[PDB]
Amino acid sequence: GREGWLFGQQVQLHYHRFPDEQLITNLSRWRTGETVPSPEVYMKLNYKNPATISRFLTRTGHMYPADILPLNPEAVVKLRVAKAQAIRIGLYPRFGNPFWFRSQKFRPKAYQENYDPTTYSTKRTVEHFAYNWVQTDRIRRYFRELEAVHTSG
Amino acid sequence: PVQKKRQEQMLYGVNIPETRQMKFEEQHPLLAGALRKLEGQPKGFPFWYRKYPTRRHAYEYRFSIPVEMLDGYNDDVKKALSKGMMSIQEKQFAQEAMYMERYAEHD
Amino acid sequence: VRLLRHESSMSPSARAFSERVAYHLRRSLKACPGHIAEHIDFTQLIIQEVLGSRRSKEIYIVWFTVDPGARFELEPRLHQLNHWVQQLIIKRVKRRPHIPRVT
Amino acid sequence: EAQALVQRTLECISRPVSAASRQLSRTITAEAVGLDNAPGHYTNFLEWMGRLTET
Amino acid sequence: SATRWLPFVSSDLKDYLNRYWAVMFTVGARPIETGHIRHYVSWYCTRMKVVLLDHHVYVEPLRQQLQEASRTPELPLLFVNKKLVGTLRDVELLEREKKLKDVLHFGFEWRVGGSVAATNGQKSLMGALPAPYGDAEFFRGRYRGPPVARPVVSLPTLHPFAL
Amino acid sequence: VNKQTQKYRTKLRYRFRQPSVVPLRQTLQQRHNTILEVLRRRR
Amino acid sequence: INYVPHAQLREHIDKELDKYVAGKNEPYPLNFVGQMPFLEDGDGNIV
Amino acid sequence: AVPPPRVLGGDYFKTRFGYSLVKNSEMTQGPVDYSQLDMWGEMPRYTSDMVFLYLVSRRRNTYAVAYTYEGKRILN
Amino acid sequence: TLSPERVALRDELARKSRLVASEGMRYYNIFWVRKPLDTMEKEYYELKRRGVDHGEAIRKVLQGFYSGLAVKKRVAAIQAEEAKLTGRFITMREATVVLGVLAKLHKEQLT
Amino acid sequence: MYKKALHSFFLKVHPDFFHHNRSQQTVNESSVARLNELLSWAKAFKSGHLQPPPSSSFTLTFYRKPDTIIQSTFELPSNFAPSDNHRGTVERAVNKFLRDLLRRAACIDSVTESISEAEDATAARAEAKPLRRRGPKSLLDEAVESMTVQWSLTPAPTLQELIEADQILFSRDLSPLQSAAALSTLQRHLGELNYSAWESMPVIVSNQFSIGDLTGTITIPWDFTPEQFHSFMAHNEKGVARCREVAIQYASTIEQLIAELCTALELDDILVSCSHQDALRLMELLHRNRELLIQYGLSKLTLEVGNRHATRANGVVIINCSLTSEQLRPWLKAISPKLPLQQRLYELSKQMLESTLWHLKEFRTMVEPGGVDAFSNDCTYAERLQWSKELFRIGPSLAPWDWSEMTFVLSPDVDIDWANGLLALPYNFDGDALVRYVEEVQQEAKSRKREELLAA
Amino acid sequence: VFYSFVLVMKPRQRRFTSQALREIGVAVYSNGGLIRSITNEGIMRPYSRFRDADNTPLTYARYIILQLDMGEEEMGKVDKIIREHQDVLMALKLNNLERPVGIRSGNKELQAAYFPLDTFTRLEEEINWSPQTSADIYTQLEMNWKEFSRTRWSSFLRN
Repeated sequence: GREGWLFGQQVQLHYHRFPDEQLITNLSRWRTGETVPSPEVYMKLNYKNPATISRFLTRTGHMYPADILPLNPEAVVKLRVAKAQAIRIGLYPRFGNPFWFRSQKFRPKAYQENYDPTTYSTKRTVEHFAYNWVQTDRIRRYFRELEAVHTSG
Repeated sequence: PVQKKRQEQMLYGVNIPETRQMKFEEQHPLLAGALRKLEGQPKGFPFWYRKYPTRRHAYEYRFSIPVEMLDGYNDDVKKALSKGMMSIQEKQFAQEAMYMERYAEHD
Repeated sequence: VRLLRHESSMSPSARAFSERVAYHLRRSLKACPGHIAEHIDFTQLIIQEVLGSRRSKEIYIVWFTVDPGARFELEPRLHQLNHWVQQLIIKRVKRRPHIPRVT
Repeated sequence: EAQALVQRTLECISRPVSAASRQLSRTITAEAVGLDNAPGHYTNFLEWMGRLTET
Repeated sequence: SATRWLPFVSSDLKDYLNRYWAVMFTVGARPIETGHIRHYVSWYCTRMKVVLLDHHVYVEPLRQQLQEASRTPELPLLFVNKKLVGTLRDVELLEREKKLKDVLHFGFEWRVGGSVAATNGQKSLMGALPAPYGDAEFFRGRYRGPPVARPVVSLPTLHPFAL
Repeated sequence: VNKQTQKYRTKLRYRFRQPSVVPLRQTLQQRHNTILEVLRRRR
Repeated sequence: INYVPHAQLREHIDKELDKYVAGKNEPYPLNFVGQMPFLEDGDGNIV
Repeated sequence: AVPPPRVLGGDYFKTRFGYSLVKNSEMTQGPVDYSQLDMWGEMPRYTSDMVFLYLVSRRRNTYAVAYTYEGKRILN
Repeated sequence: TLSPERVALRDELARKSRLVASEGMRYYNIFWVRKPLDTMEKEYYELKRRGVDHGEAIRKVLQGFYSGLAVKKRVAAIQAEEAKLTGRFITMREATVVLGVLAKLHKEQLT
Repeated sequence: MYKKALHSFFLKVHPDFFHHNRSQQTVNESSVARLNELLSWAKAFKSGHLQPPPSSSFTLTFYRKPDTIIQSTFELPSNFAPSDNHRGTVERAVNKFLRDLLRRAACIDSVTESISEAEDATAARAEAKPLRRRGPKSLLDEAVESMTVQWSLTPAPTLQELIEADQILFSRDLSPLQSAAALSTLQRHLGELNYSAWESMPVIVSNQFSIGDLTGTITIPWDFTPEQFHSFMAHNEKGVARCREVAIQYASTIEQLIAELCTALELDDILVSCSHQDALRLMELLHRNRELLIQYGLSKLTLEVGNRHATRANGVVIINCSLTSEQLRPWLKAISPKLPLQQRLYELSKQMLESTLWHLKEFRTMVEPGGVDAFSNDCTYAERLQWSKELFRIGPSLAPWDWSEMTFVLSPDVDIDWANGLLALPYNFDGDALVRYVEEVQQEAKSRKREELLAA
Repeated sequence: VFYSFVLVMKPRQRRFTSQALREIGVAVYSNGGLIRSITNEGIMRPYSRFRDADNTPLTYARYIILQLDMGEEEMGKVDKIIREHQDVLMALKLNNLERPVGIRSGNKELQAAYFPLDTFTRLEEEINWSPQTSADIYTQLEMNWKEFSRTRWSSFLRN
């Protein structure tokens, strides 16, 4: 059938968590030089970023207490003017928080009722090599095209 | 701070230390530093620097920029830095420098 | 506790104070600190009455849930609101005989 | 077993053998008194206190 | 007074330990286990700093550093005098062994052998002296103590978090 | 200050207040435990 | 900085109003908020 | 605690519940541009045939109203 | 630790190489990156010996880094092509994926 | 003091600058390895534990660039011993050897080597008559830190990173466990004997002892003692140098023609799917026929090289490698009306690819899943774009739950595994039905929790 | 940027919105001012429905970013022209562009330690970042991105 798909597709052992991560870890380990505020937050605390406003607000859209959410003293002023300027032109609702669940770091599972901190130390690197049924037919088609290119070529 | 504001109004580069990094630049580098680095029209050393030792000597333009610095730009940049675009504090400092030209003993 | 005290047993100032506590509690129960409000399921919360002592040294807010199995989901968070209820009594309620202990 | 035997021969020649330092090691640990890197001074005290108990 | 009030926040664990005497790092999804440590610390009149890790700016720096000081990924954790006390299984053990007073007040744990929880009246030695040649079990007619009673069936507990 | 700042100042004063920590319930608990030890130990 | 002169004002306004049209062989840019707005046709009627 | 059981196919998933994952309308469209995100993305997803029952409780009264998806009052 | 001018140099080179390798080349299975990073570091030091510029030296070492990554990509592609054409050689990832899929086919035979 | 001197020395004779000559590079690698081990046991001698050196007197050879072969001998005194009296004179010997390497390099001043000679003469006078005394680093302590923090060689790659590198091959005709015995015990505890300049060579296992059948690889059969491999690489090192050189020259001569064809025909990339020896003839044929392609309408299109004359629907065309000049003109006249169709299909495929990549990265940022795979199945780009936009639409609705254990994957049939990490969805799935399913799982979990709390 | 405006306008026909923007631009130019930029952001659905002159709630609205360099009195004139327009439902005046927010009310030591030209010389999109903007996009402009991004689709065209 096709021959470019065989030389284009590469067999992977694990795919990735997201396909850039090992390059990022290698360049970060070299960038630190070890032998083997945030720069984009204050730039995005404005009226045109409804998510960065909502990541410091509660579920009803109001302010958290200072002991619960402590912040930089200029970041709270940027947040308090960004919320008002986004509310004024209708880019933010006067009541509510449409990006609240996007910002919560501690989320429970779908089959759980609360978040437990024992899930943080999972580190499941697929020790038993679970192969999905959608990957097995791809592997079989790859090796069938490998045999097809071995028979003719 | 009320003396540092008048020192910033009077003298040119009192904010900039020998490290050439401001106090606002060291905490906000993406906002204070330049985003693009252009290899083009390097102005070089100022040979007209004797005329302007203080910011009260050049109040004809915005931010106490002399007219020798505005040579290669188009008329829109020179119009945006004109007297009509000055703020209220810059106009009051120009009124102060008008008498400072008249009654100062030294520069 | 075994019984509940009747409104005829307490003082009339205690009944008026408990009515004010009931009004300001049922009014602004959504106006709690948001780090406790994110876990309280307000669909099951029912505040039926407020009882008090004769000089309002303690207040007893009587509550229950629609489903009883959700009670243990609403039990601890409601006990994180005692200072908020005390500040609500200091702010909203005038003519308070004592700043009460919330139970 | 041989070095355990030379430990009991040295203490039986001097005095009658008293089994009290083994019980004192259980109720008094090493880090409570402050002797973690001195096992020789720890065992010298345990038989000093152990023979002081039997009086 | 001389400086405006500012909420303290830092990306390092040891900046919290060098500042406060007793620090606790909790989560909002675990309200029972933080409430028992609040009861124990406030019983001994100790100033305590509770850090709710939900809605924090340095979550992943702090969740990594709490995994290095305590090998378990259990929250909340009590930190007294730049040391690790631990979770509820470690705090309730010091309360049971009567060691939680000197841990919270003076920053040290008693290394004294023997338990003071099982006492009869006042505390004395009452047989803590070393016996000659051992043989505490080969005396069959030894004094066994008062008769101890045990429940037939377990009574229903009032709450699942009553303890 | 005006009316708004004065109301916000007294609201922050009542909200963030340092109470007097007088160890009274622990004193009564120690007294209760001592009375229990006396009543158990001596009839 | 590319300033808009007085002579090229109406043409720039007509070019900016033709940014979001129905028929286009090019991908539409995102807004200042980071959200694709509603496409329209000529005469400004919303699709 | 324990994970829910596994679903292997949609044809009996349509019979296990009152809905189906695979849509049978076959909507053929070519919108190469980026899709428009909703204003309230994290909300209950209200379909068109859902009646909103409002129960307002008071001390001496309790009121029950039923509205449509568009705000039309069904019954008094 | 690290020298601070070398810290800023490695920050600039890592930020500029991350966009070349990920968004530019679309190359995620890159092997032995420390030798291209150290050779562009030492090329920057060789250009700083003569003292040409700062930005132009970064441009030249990024061009050399791009050439090295492209040459390594073509070498890996040539070796993979000659390994697939002959049909006699098989890499270790294909070996463990074969021994995994036959194990799962035997678990299907168990069912 | 000696920081500028050793900085210029390691700038001159480092093997990373010598890429035109590979033999000079590997001799410089051997020389810096010997110098590193020499300074290592010298620091060990000053530290307190004295070990016999691997070489007492030897000539070290470096290569220089003219912008020139520098050979220097290291000699030891004949009365050498591991005693305390000989720990002082050995520092002056390595200081004389390092300054003798620095003098012939012509990178230092005469004044500083006179200073080092004066320091060594003062130490030789002070060891005889005993004195007393009650700080800047010497040549040795500056040299070891200039080696470690700036001018270190890159370390040898491990076998684990060589597994995913596609550099470890094997012929399966021996056995699986013959390859396992040839890898596991012969690369873990025997990789230390392997050379660092050897590490650029990919490794096959096969039947025979040879130095390459593929381009730039080497093979090694069934289980070997490491001295057999050491004598193997010492027997035919010229062949394994020439194979690497001809592989690098082959790749560079491919890519210069690739770059000139990309810049001349205004296209992005050339794809190959055949033997490169067959692709080079087509590449030089199109290089000689370069202006005729500008005369035709073949531009801004990425080119694939296959065996059958065909054109793919995503915009790429496929050209056969076996092609002559007199057949090239009817081939260009055959596919001439189909070229703007391929151009519009190519630009639409690029737009759909960047759109689905943007939607997949927004789904990764909003929901934070265990991993998304839309490129597994052979589908059209409309199905992948529709699946990515449908996942992006239900992104905020799946936000209260973490999906870092489960994998979102494109499938011809929906497979929802919760014991494993699999969520397989078709291209046309109703997202609100999936939200209703996850909400049903949530309400059944909260009902289980309520009945468990009410039962006790 | 000296002044910026976010005009919320009624989604009328193209000629009416073009006449409104033309009158705004000729009021800017007639007072001796310069337009840095004017960008249309299309029709979006805001979270709050603004009312027009005849008190009808509008579900849709057009957003227009307008960056100008005008003197203070002339900016007051143009602002009173813009805010009293029949098509403009709402328009916020960005006056925190030369000095960043948090300097005047923040730390007193960090008040005269900033440079106004750093924010004056750049546009409004370089001060207030959109969600799509990041530092990688700004580093891609100087890295000779034309010769690097030509091989980014070499893996997806074969599958």
